[PDB]
Amino acid sequence: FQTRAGCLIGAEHVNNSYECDIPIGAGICASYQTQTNSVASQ
Amino acid sequence: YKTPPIKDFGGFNFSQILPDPSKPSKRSFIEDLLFNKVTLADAGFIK
Ligand SMILES: *[C@@H]1O[C@H](CO)[C@@H](O[C@@H]2O[C@H](CO)[C@@H](O[C@@H]3O[C@H](CO)[C@@H](O)[C@H](O[C@H]4O[C@H](CO)[C@@H](O)[C@H](O)[C@@H]4O)[C@@H]3O)[C@H](O)[C@H]2NC(C)=O)[C@H](O)[C@H]1NC(C)=O
Ligand SMILES: *[C@@H]1O[C@H](CO)[C@@H](O[C@@H]2O[C@H](CO)[C@@H](O)[C@H](O)[C@H]2NC(C)=O)[C@H](O)[C@H]1NC(C)=O
Ligand SMILES: *[C@@H]1O[C@H](CO)[C@@H](O)[C@H](O)[C@H]1NC(C)=O
Repeated sequence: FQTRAGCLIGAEHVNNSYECDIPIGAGICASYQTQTNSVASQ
Repeated sequence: YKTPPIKDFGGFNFSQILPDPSKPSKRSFIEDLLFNKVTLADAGFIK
């Protein structure tokens, strides 16, 4: 995934919006959740 | 919070400080004025 902060490797990109869990930069944050990949796979 | 569509504020007029929908950046007239006034350097974009 390409982001204004740089290149993000290993994180699935969703198009929802939640509270900033792990701030990355330029308005992008990362979090650990089920988020499909299914309903329980994290 | 979001301002109502109808700006019936008893004669007071907040057009110049409320957001301007037209601009791609939803910034007010005065905010745009300030942003243009400051000549920022070393933005830190992707480059
Ligand atoms: C709240 O205050 C703001 C102050 O800007 C007001 O917005 C506009 O202010 C100007 C000046 O007071 C109004 O008159 C304009 O004057 C300039 C020359 O100084 C003219 O070029 C303008 O003519 C055209 O352009 C305007 C903007 O595109 C149009 O609104 C206008 O109909 C003409 O087509 C104009 O005569 C101006 O009317 C206002 N309005 C706007 C949209 O700019 C604002 O109106 C005030 N809030 C309310 C509810 O009135
Ligand atoms: C490397 O970063 C640059 C931007 O700084 C980009 O490179 C170009 O991106 C545009 C398309 O968006 C096109 O010009 C080319 O696909 C890319 N290479 C060149 C010479 O222009 C891009 O973000 C990154 N490079 C690539 C191949 O994606
Ligand atoms: C996310 O945004 C919209 C759906 O809301 C869609 O067009 C886009 O393809 C989605 N991108 C991804 C990676 O799911």
